[PDB]
Amino acid sequence: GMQIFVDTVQWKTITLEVEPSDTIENVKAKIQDKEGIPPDQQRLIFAGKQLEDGRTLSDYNIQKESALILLLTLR
Amino acid sequence: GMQIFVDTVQWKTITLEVEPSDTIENVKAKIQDKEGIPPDQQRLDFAGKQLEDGRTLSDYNIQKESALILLLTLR
Amino acid sequence: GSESDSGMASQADQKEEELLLFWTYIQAMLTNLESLSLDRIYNMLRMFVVTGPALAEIDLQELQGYLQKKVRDQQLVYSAGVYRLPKNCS
Repeated sequence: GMQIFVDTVQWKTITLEVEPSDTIENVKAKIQDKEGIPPDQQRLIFAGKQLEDGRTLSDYNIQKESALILLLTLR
Repeated sequence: GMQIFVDTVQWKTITLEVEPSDTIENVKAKIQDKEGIPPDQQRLDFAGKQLEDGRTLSDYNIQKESALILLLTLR
Repeated sequence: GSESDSGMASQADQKEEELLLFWTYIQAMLTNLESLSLDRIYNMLRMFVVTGPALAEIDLQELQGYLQKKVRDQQLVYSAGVYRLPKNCS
């Protein structure tokens, strides 16, 4: 008869653990590993700062219950 | 260590065909078969109105290539 | 590999870059998540405004006025009381 486009949106928060002495590359790698979140395709901003791979969690002072935003491919 | 929250966006548009004479529970079973999209966990929205599974496609006057956004479990 | 793209104003630098960061959220957000209430992106901007010294926290008129500007610039589409980016020009 007639077709439909069903737009499945997943706007949702996930929870993981991490250590202060780990690098950021590990965080983006472990969310890639577990959830299938592509790090460079889905650009991360933590507490209002963009994450450099070479830095540690403690470098930005990742405290507990902290929130990271995942933005998909913009530009 | 400390446990953090990563707020994920993943949007995808699916395409199926349906009949005017069919029920909405048909479309439900289709998305639920294809990607395991659970109606109870993720309810469908159409121009700001929820598709009740007991209703018919023609009951909503569904057009070909009509776009409907599946929102997370919210009545 | 970008560093020198900030300018020199000795004041307005931080402000522009804070608002541009807020726009880095809402732009990339609506690029895929093309359907959300003002209250959603309000809650997000306010999260990332309070976590840092960003404008010493914004206000309604600032954030609402930010959306208002975008709509009046045609860089935002206002649907039925809900915001989304003009992913089409016409």
